[PDB]
Amino acid sequence: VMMKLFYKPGACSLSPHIVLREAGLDFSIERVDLVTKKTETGADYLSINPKGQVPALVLDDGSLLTEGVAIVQYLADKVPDRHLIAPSGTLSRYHAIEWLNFIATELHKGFSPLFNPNTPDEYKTIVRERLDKQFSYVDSVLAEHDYLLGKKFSVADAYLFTVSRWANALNLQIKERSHLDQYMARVAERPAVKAALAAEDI
Amino acid sequence: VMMKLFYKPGACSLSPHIVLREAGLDFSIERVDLVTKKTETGADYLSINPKGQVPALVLDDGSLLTEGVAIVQYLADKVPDRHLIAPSGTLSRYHAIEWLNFIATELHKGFSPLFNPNTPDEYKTIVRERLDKQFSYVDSVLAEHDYLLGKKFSVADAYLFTVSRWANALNLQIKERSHLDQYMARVAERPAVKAALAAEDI
Ligand SMILES: N[C@@H](CCC(=O)N[C@@H](CS)C(=O)NCC(=O)O)C(=O)O
Ligand SMILES: N[C@@H](CCC(=O)N[C@@H](CS)C(=O)NCC(=O)O)C(=O)O
Repeated sequence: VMMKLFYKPGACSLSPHIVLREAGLDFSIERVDLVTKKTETGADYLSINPKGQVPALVLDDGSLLTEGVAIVQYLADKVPDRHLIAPSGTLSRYHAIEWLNFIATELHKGFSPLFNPNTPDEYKTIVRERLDKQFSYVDSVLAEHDYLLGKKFSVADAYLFTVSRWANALNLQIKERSHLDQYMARVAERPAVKAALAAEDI
Repeated sequence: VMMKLFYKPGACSLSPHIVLREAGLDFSIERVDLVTKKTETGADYLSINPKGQVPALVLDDGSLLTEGVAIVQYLADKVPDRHLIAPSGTLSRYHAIEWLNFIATELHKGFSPLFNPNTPDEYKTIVRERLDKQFSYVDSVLAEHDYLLGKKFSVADAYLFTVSRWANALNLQIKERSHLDQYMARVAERPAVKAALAAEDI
């Protein structure tokens, strides 16, 4: 059975959406309303992913895989000739896992208060301040090489690109950002990235 | 030359501390003050880890590994005879990665606002309600087999055990916890876990 990605336009599921197109694998996509927990076909989303989140990926055996970090590694390992991630058993792969975790916990989850309407503006200010330093730090790494893990685009870039879009949408102040902005411009040119954004009607 | 772990007692660094002992690897440990950013020996911690957090592992080549999720996988892969995680490329490995990410992003990072005095009280209430649901979800999974990933103890259990201790220290409300509680008692009886806790003076 063909892989299916459950997504919501602009959410963190854009990351494995980009990876799927970079990978060349066959897949379909299915949009989810995150409030109603219904998919675009009317189906009950909690019946599919009990965690009620995107992304979730239906594998070719019918089983479900959740968590962006797990999904992009699963995909990249499926197409080793495309080198979307360092091979397993290498120190480089542990560094990739390191950066994937940083993005997931410090960038991605860092945004959570900003997307909750019940969050008092005084705290949002504090939260934005922390993200400033986190992205500024990322900028300092992007000063040393073209992509996050080095000279080549990787699944970690798909994830970073995705959450960096949120920073832009929320007009996040970022102290050091000249390399980050140039990087965002570079990644945005990739045909797979553009195809992902179009398919999500962005 | 042997591996060294930077840690603070009962912090998330307890997780790889446990894994090191479960793994039977030779290693030393070294404590870190998270305010002054000074190790127990004098050194500047920001020199060592610029993100200024524990855990951080010093590998044999002298290099540093950060992010607990990366550290525990590195250690597990080093001792396949101990079967502390499924081997790379297997579906079971992706489910372990999935759980590790859930623990890092949904449980671990969920605690951060609760320990921070700048968090508004009503945001803390929202966070507690979410952790109630997330731990209750974990509890329902633990009804199915002895440990988190199946019948065998794994690095995901070291991590889960570590963050669940915080739930207990805060007396967090968890609606379905009968399986979680039995699990916690079982894990706390493991010789490696006792030695970790004792070495950290807890
Ligand atoms: N730990 C999950 C977090 C996924 C996540 O936060 N998804 C958001 C979209 S950005 C979501 O689905 N929110 C809906 C909800 O939490 O109810 C992962 O890393 O994949
Ligand atoms: N993203 C890191 C988070 C690690 C972390 O938050 N460590 C805490 C201890 S529980 C810490 O060292 N805090 C000190 C600080 O933030 O300055 C990881 O997943 O390993």
